[PDB]
Amino acid sequence: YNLIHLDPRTREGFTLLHLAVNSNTPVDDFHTNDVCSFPNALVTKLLLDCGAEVNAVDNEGNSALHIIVQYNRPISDFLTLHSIIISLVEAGAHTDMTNKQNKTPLDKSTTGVSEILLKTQMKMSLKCLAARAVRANDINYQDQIPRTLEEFVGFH
Amino acid sequence: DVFLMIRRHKTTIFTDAKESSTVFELKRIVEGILKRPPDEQRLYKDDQLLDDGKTLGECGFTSQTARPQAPATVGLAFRAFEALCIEPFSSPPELP
Amino acid sequence: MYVKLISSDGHEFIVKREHALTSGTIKAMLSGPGQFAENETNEVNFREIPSHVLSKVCMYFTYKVRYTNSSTEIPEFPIAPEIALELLMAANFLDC
Amino acid sequence: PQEMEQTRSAVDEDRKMYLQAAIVRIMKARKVLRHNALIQEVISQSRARFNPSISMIKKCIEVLIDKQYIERSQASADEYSYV
Amino acid sequence: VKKWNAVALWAWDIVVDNCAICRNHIMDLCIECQANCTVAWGVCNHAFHFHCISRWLKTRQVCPLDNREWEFQ
Ligand SMILES: [Zn+2]
Ligand SMILES: [Zn+2]
Ligand SMILES: [Zn+2]
Repeated sequence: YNLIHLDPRTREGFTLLHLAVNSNTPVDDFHTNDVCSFPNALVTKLLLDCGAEVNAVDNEGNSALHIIVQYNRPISDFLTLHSIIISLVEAGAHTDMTNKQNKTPLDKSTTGVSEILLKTQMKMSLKCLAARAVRANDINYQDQIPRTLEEFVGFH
Repeated sequence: DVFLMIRRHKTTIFTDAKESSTVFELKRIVEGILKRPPDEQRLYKDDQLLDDGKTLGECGFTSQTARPQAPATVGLAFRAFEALCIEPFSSPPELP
Repeated sequence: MYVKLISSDGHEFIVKREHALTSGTIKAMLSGPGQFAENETNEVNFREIPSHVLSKVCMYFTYKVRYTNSSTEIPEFPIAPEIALELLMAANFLDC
Repeated sequence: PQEMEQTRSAVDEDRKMYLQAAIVRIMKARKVLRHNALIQEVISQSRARFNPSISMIKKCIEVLIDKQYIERSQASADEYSYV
Repeated sequence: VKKWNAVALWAWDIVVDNCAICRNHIMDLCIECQANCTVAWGVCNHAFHFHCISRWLKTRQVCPLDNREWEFQ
């Protein structure tokens, strides 16, 4: 918890939750390969219980949910992949937010299994649909909406 | 699972029913939730009368036509039958 | 069982109570003082939102109740560009 | 007994997959083995389970080479190599 | 009805269940891979282990269940 409250970030904006989610996180060639395998659902669940910023994005804009859907091994460790998508959504990660390239994690799922899991765990809301329609039609939303909703249009 | 947006001047009622059913129970439920005599229900689809015994699936809307995302309007002018005076929704402002 | 939603521009909308309790703000409005326990009207007066956005949020209520959990066949919500940026603030107010 | 023999044959089926998985693991740890050397090693590695009959292992051997998981060498039938 | 108790055989919602090469499930490892992987799907809704698919395409360009030319995803 003390380390999370500093919000540590790598070169490419990766928070401590993103690296525990990303499969590209390096593992040392020594005995750490036998234990520390990423993504790990226990690490993500412990970090979310300790108060990790689940909606935090990197420099590219990908959230914690944007990297877990990009996992290229959906069935080999499906027990890990299922137990981490549920944890992120239950923590409060948006299932509709977009990165700087304006890509939904459904669009960046690149996998039938991850898309199925996410769509099962999506909680549909009118605010997300309206914000997606606003962003799709490129409507001028500056100074016409509450300031607490400008960010909402920003990532949706 | 047909979905209807019953209109009467300004009042609007959203109702769920089945494809193959009569409008008898539809008139009865709108009577129950409107607190009006049950003899003034004259349902109108696209400003025309319809039979009170014919199924509503053949009346002009179905599952592919009437949806929860976009229900079909059904005027419900009451006998004082009054003329159809369905007030349209307010137009959105002219976007730049 | 049925609640009433009144827009700023005189329009009245009636939807099922379970359909309208999916938004937190309407649930808060129905709770507290002035429940008006007639079990048929429970009328809430929205003094700000226009009629078209209220119609769209009622359609959203029905749409979400129908598709709260289903198969992959989830049809998209038909949001017009003109009704957006006014339904977004409406959903913010309603906490939909 | 109509369904008891099904569980007496399901164990026979799972015997074949466990025998085939045993030969792949044993041979590729050495990359080459004789016929008698592999047969004794298959039995010794499956003592905490069924006692495998000699006819079943050689039946799993001839299936395995046909599946191109292992290959019989060019010397004789008493020389097996991985592939 | 008064009272009813049943049993449910819950399984994961993946459409494909087992690799029909090694007669093994897809959740665990293949026979080539156990001794010490990724899953390869097909255009004809045929999903197997990566090592099993590699060996099968090394044998012939025919899908393991039907006479169809194997393709990647
Ligand atoms: Zn493998
Ligand atoms: Zn396999
Ligand atoms: Zn195939």
